[PDB]
Amino acid sequence: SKIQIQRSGHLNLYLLLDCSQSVSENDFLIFKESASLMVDRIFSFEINVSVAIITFASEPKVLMSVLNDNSRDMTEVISSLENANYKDHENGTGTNTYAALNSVYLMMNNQMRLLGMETMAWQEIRHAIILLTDGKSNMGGSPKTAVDHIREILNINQKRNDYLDIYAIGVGVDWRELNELGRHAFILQDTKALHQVFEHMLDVSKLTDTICGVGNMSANASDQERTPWHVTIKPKSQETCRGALISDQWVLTAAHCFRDGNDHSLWRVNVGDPKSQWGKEFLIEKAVISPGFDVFAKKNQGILEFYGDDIALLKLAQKVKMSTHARPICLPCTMEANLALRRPQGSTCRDHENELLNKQSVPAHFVALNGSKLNINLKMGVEWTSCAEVVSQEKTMFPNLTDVREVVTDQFLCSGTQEDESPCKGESGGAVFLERRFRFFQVGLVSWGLYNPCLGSADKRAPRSKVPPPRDFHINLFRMQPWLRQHLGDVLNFLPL
Ligand SMILES: *[C@@H]1O[C@H](CO[C@H]2O[C@@H](C)[C@@H](O)[C@@H](O)[C@@H]2O)[C@@H](O[C@@H]2O[C@H](CO)[C@@H](O)[C@H](O[C@@H]3O[C@H](CO)[C@@H](O)[C@H](O)[C@@H]3O)[C@H]2NC(C)=O)[C@H](O)[C@H]1NC(C)=O
Ligand SMILES: *[C@@H]1O[C@H](CO)[C@@H](O[C@@H]2O[C@H](CO)[C@@H](O[C@@H]3O[C@H](CO)[C@@H](O)[C@H](O)[C@@H]3O)[C@H](O)[C@H]2NC(C)=O)[C@H](O)[C@H]1NC(C)=O
Ligand SMILES: *[C@@H]1O[C@H](CO)[C@@H](O[C@@H]2O[C@H](CO)[C@@H](O)[C@H](O)[C@H]2NC(C)=O)[C@H](O)[C@H]1NC(C)=O
Ligand SMILES: *[C@@H]1O[C@H](CO)[C@@H](O)[C@H](O)[C@H]1NC(C)=O
Ligand SMILES: *[C@@H]1O[C@H](CO)[C@@H](O)[C@H](O)[C@H]1NC(C)=O
Repeated sequence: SKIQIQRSGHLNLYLLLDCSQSVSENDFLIFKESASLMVDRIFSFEINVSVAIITFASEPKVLMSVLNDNSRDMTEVISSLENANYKDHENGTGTNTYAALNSVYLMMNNQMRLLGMETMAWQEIRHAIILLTDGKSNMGGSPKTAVDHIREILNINQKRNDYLDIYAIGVGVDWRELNELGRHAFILQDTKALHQVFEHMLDVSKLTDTICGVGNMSANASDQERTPWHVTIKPKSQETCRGALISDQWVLTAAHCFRDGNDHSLWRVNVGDPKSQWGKEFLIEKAVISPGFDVFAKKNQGILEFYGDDIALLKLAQKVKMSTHARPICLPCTMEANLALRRPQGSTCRDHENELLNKQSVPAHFVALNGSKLNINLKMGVEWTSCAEVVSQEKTMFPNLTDVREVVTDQFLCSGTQEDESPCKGESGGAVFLERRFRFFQVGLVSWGLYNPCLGSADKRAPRSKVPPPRDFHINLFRMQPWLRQHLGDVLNFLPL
């Protein structure tokens, strides 16, 4: 069961696409979309993978081979998949699943020759063959003959089952004949349905690596698995807070969470755990609260609460085991985040800001007390000012306010307009993150806001639209780089400013 995701060895992925009369032209188009995502996902784990693209009907057509160096290049693979045409199998309309699997075998036999039989370069390659089909084989003989042949050239045993996986997926179909080819057989309708199931086809537990911004993309997975960087913080307060793993023992949070003293020996960090229901709890070795933070710094000006430099770093007393439940999030302007973005090597922090925050309204997220993922729109450029200006109506926090720039600076990101969710106080410190090509990036850090949904309060989350009005400001990590560098330069490899 499952394809293995690990730094060890190599993965040869072979995507076989049905093109017979059985499959309509609209059906093959959704195979194309389903094969793209598979390629996109398998390249998002930063592992050594090669993708072969084959279409088959009466005979197989190889569009990408693992013998080609381009099979290790995401762009090239997908282009040879975008250029795939249904009419290419009009002159042969049958279903010859044997010949198509034999193609893969002829490719494996060729790759043996290239690298060497006795070589590590061959025997470390794990093989996964995915057939986007419905079954209904009608020529070429039994597909079993080819599967046996692949087993023989790969030496498959009970101690070597990890080296061969055959899947047969129906999208848009014979049930038990797919189990013949392959539970390694699935019947699916939507492409978004396959996106879910492909998540379950992958085994990541053996990726104890410190890779950032990797999560589980499917429901049926726990909230902790989808947002594995998310931690819960307890200070000397009972007042709950949130934060984010940015490495194996550093967590990024809000400074306003520790408004009772800097003695950290009474604080707890709660990390996700694969065995535990409640997660592993960690003690703190040392804290780094921004020297510039001071809630009552603007008290004499009238401003009761000022959240400038609202940022803090906690070093845990022990390393966190990287797992399906606990991984660091990608922090922008690092080499870590750079590889995640598939960027070139000469990238700067300025490049990263432009890539990630690209529109004037950017859809981001933050995680609720619930644990589930919530949606927000970061307002940039000219939209930022009209987003920020609304703070001029709050007079419970700011009585003698004339200048908005005094409380809200470009140091803050702005969200909370229209149908945005507003974070609660317990959710502050939590990460404000984006998803790009299946990877997760923290652009921000929940700090303050004009309305608290949980301040109902009793147990609920209410908005209300005659209050003047709800709006939320997060610390902008891009504006916070010299500090992050100052303290994390051993932990992360930062890029030029
Ligand atoms: C499926 O077959 C078609 C048709 O080809 C059939 O032609 C019959 C007369 C007979 O010879 C059969 O044995 C043969 O399967 C094929 O589509 C094109 O067919 C036409 C006319 O026969 C060809 O001209 C054309 O090949 C090229 O056409 C270009 C455009 O005019 C010319 O510039 C060039 O010189 C060359 O003649 C065939 N193919 C193309 C490229 O359009 C079709 O290709 C084939 N499907 C498959 C499997 O690709
Ligand atoms: C997304 O999350 C799901 C979990 O909801 C992951 O699927 C799970 O994968 C694990 C790891 O293999 C399975 O747990 C165990 O596997 C071992 C294999 O040795 C087995 O011995 C145990 O009996 C146990 O099954 C788990 O079954 C499986 N869960 C389901 C319901 O499929 C999935 O891997 C994640 N996907 C990604 C891309 O991270
Ligand atoms: C976790 O909290 C979220 C947000 O409060 C819940 O999402 C809401 O669920 C209710 C009931 O189904 C809906 O009326 C709202 O439309 C949802 N809000 C949105 C837009 O996300 C979520 O149900 C909670 N999870 C659980 C079941 O504890
Ligand atoms: C992946 O490629 C690297 C260099 O590109 C190579 O040294 C190594 O054998 C492969 N496996 C990994 C992920 O180390
Ligand atoms: C996850 O949920 C989906 C949709 O409800 C369900 O079909 C499936 O059984 C679950 N897990 C998988 C993909 O096996």
